[PDB]
This record gives sequence, C-alpha cells and structure tokens, in this order.
Amino acid sequence: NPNANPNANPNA
Amino acid sequence: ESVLTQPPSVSGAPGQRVTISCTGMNSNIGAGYDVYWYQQLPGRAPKLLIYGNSNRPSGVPDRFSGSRSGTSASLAITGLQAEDEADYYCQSYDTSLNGWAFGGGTKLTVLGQPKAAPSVTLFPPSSEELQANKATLVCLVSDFYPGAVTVAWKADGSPVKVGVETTKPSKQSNNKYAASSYLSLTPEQWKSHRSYSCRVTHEGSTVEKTVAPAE
Amino acid sequence: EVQLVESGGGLVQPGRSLRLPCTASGFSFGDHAMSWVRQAPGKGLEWVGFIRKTTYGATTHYAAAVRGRFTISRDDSKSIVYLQMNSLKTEDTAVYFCTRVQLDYGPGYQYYGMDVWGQGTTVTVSSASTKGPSVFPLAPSSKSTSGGTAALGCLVKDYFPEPVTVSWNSGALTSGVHTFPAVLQSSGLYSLSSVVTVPSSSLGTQTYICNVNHKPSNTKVDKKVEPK
Repeated sequence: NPNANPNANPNA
Repeated sequence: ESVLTQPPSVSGAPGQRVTISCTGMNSNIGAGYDVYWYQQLPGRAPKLLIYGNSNRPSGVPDRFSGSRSGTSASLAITGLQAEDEADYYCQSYDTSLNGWAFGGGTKLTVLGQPKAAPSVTLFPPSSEELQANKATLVCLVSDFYPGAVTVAWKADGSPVKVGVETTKPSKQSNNKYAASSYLSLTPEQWKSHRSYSCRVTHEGSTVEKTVAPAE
Repeated sequence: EVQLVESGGGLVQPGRSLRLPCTASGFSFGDHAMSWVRQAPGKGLEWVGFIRKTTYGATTHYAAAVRGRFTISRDDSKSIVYLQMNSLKTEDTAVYFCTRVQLDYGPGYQYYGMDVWGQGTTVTVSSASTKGPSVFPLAPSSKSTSGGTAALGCLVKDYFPEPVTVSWNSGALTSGVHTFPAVLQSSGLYSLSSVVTVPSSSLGTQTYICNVNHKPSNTKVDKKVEPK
C-alpha cells in the first residue's frame, strides 16, 4: 500500500 | 503550478447540497495516497473533517461525506446550514514533491439572503494628503451580497495595476459584505491624468465611479 | 481535553531566527508524530514539516520551501515540540499551527491526518520600523451621495505594525460604520480606511470625528471630517 511509504506516513 | 487544485468558491442555498472537488494527479490521489479534508471556520484553526478518503471523526455528522475516484476526490455537504460557511481544504501526499500537498481551499457561502448590489464611493486625494506630497485614491464598496466582487482601476481609461492594493470582502455588521481598494500615486502622477475610475463588478452588474483632478 | 499551545511568535527582521515552542497536554505525547502547518494572511494552508515519535528516532521531514532553514525537534520530558526558524524571509510571514498526527488504524497501515490543531501563533517578518499612522479625511460630497445618504470616512495611512483601531464620535456612532481590514503596501507599511454612511441632511449640522488608536507607536489621533 502506498500509504505505508515513510515519506508520506510518519507512523509507518 | 499546483499538484492539487480546488475551486476558489462554492455556494448553495440553505438545506441544499454542494460538492467540493479536489483535483489531483497520478503523483498523489492517482497513486493511491489517501485524501484528508479540513474545515476552517472564519477566524479559527482548521479541524479534521474527513480522514482516509471517506471516514468521519466520531463527532462529525453524516451531512459531510468524502469520496475518491482515479486522480480526484470530492467532499459533499448536504442539508447546508449557515454554520457550515468555512474554507475547506483537501490534502494528499505527492510523490513528485515528496510532501503533503494542500489544495488551494474552497470558500463555502450559504446563500441566506437575497442578492444585493454594491454601493460604491470613490474619494480623490484629500488636500491634507496632497500637502504631505502624496495622493491616494480610495474606492470603498459596501452592502453587497454575496461576496464575490471585482474591483478594477483605470487612469484615463487605461487599466492600472501598479500602486493598487485591494482587500478581500469583509462581513459587515448587517451581514452584507464590503471591500476597499487603493491607488497610491505621487501628486505629479495624480495631476498628469484627466480622470480615474474604479469599476466594481458584482454578479454580472458593474458600478463605475470617476474622479477628475481638475474638479 | 487535548490541547496544543504554540508560543514565541511576533515581529522579526529578515535574516533573523525565531523558535516556536508548542506545549502539548491531555494525550500521550510521545506516541504521536507532530506536524507544523502555516497560513499566510488571506492565503491557503501550507505544510511545513513533521517529526516522528522517539521510538522511530524522532527523525524529520520538511517541505522544500523551508528545507535548510527550518528544523523541528521535540522534548518528550516536557511535552514540547519546537519549530526552529532560521534566516527568516518576508514570505515566511504567516500563522504557524502546531498539530498532532493521528494514530487511527486503517486497512494495513495507520492514517496520518492532523487530528488536533493549536490556535496558532503569528509570525511577521519585516524590516519596517514602528511608525504611527497619518490620518486623512475622506470628505463627503455630491459624488459620495446617492438617494439621501452620503459616505464619509478616514484614511489611516502608512503605519507599522498592525493593528489600528478606529471609532467614530468617541464610540457614539456605530450605525453604518465599517472599518476595513488593512492592506500591506510594497513599502512594508499598512493602511486601512473606515467609512460611515450618514443622512445627507446631517452634513454641516452633525460633527463627524474619527478616533484612531495605534498602540505600537502610542499614537492617538482625532480627525474631524468636514463636507467638501
């Protein structure tokens, strides 16, 4: 999933 | 050059429905990054309104809903109430800029009273200001509804942008809107033309006032 | 109650630095990433940067517009996140909001919207010096008269910084008064106007005085506005 990208998602 | 765009404004009548589009790209919404929506009431900080494309925080009512498809997303607001007037922002991560992008915001007006045409007054420089070696023309607009308005200046009929500053419409104490615009000149510039005008356009009708230095 | 309180804002000259603390209360601060967003006057939201939780190293990520000049750090022992702003520019003028990144779980990942926002702190970057306004009358005439009413006003010109306040007739005249927001000129100085619509039959019998107060310069001006 793209929303696990750490640049996008600081929780990942 | 923006990667997420929104209409500058939307309006609807009380009780009706509006949609606010968030137009994105293959580098953001189209890549599957989720969309978040925020509501910013006048003079307040933003509040999270929709998260993860379509989820409402527990306290946000189901009059607000979010959807996506391909490269765009949409916020729908039903049962419009006066209290819904606010600026709405969409957000999504963008791979090409490597950060969280925001759309430009959409101002929602809930049309709660009839259309009202603006009153316009154009003031020439005062004698006091001319004695201080300055010359400001002041175009004041009041009592219009709704808030969209265009103010344009001309000097001897030629469009003027240098020296112009204009306020965004401000709500009046009687719930209509007002706006102000200024043309700042030197006294020599002021006296070099035979007339100046400010043209105020509101909902397809224009009001133009003129002043002449030789008055 | 969850609360985020930004502090440290104010006026700063271009090239100088400012640090904005945000004090968090009412939630488990150390579990959350935190994020700064700004909004220039009359403009849209712009993301500034985020900082991860300490168990992820409290690493950071910034918008390109501020990278190299702004940094974020956090002090979990005090529940504070800081925005350090160096080499400030006029275009950094904005309200700066501190925000909490949510922890709600989605389908195989955690969501990351900003679920709590502070009220913001205003940062104004300018090289202008304190300057009291010049108050000029906007005199009524036939060119300001339509249908038995006339507009008159005061031009509050060339002051710094904001704000000014305006009343009419020492606050006794409120009906038909509108004081506009200020404009920021290319000179770095602000200007605004205040207008009143009055019966044309009152001109030359009723005195109209605008009262202007600019606390930053300790300036109070009363200006009588007389018909042309």
